[PDB]
Amino acid sequence: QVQLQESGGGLVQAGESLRLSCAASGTIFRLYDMGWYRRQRELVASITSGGSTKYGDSVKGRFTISRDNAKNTVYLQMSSLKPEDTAVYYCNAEYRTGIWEELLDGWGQGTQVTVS
Amino acid sequence: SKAILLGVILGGLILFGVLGNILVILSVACHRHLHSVTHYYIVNLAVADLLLTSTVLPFSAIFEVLGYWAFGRVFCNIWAAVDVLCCTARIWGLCIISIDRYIGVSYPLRYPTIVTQRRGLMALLCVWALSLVISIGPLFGWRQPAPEDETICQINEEPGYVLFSALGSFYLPLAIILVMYTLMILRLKSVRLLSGSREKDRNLRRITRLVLIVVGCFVLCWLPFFLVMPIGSFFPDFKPSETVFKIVFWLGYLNSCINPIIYPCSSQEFKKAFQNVLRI
Ligand SMILES: CCOc1ccccc1OCCN[C@H](C)Cc1ccc(OC)c(S(N)(=O)=O)c1
Repeated sequence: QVQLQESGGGLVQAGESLRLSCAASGTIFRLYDMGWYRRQRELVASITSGGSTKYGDSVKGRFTISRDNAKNTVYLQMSSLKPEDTAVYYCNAEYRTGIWEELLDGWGQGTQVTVS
Repeated sequence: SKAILLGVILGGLILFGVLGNILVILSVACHRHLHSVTHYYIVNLAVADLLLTSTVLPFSAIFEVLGYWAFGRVFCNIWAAVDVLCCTARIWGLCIISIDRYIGVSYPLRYPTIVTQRRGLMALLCVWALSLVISIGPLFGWRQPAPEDETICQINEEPGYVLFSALGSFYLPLAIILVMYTLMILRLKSVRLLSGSREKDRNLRRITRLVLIVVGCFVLCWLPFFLVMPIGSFFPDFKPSETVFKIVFWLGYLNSCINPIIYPCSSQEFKKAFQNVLRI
């Protein structure tokens, strides 16, 4: 019964900066993976348990992904926003709830960011 | 009347244990998808407990009810020579299941080439030979002379024999079991996905739990006897009475009668197999 909560939405004009955040809550043994997905599902950012990051093809690495382990939090820093980035962004996570159990993921609600 | 209560209780317990250890063998020997190298070791443990609860325990029951050995002198040696071999074979069988699970967990992709059928059968034969040597080794080495009444059947209390038996039958496999399970628990804690799929991972993570339940029952049942015997044998000040001694070796027989209930409760193929065998 693990639930995720997102924060950091807004609506402004182009040429600005923002920061999104996602955080888990419930009974967890460990968390293994997080990420962010645009719009329709497509990868834009993903981090691991160790720290080896990765990115997507439609963005040329201009965003920044970071993870706080002790509070189970993942962030996203957006800067120099283009007018073609008006969509709905979603969070994700993977977890386990016991040492003798099965790996299973779980999505989140979503957040809206509008840019011109 | 006091013999009727003890007779009814011990007869009911023995008649439960024989049918349990026959049903465990039959449920594996009937079905076809339960044919692997791990389940044959469970069949071996069931064979050892079946021989114990069908040969040894009635004569100790009659000995406890009556109060004197009333069958002769030649049987007093055969009974005390089978009584050690059965328990030693059961403990070394548990140790080899622990070694098999360690090799299965730590190398999950090169398992069906390392643990073949031939090496499993040869390891079974080596375990039975080592048990038969280490059981009746010191029994014919610390041989003491016999009394002249022949209605009594007692056991040895030389400290060399007690030390050798307690060191070679209980405390030697226990260290191997604890080392293997410590390394296996650290690897299961530190890893994400074992065999490259979700289904093989969640199928591999449950047999280890079942064998933990079996080992946890066995240690709890057989520890106080092997902890109260050599202390009273070496230091003769803290020797206990003759009434608290008679429970710490009946717990070890209750273990053999209570073992075959673990498999239907903590599984879902064993329950279906037991119900399908009882259907006929
Ligand atoms: C001395 C160490 O042995 C063992 C060594 C290895 C494995 C098991 C060993 O031991 C098993 C328990 N073997 C009991 C102790 C013998 C026994 C049985 C019935 C009796 O009667 C009801 C009595 S008796 N003469 O005390 O009443 C003794």
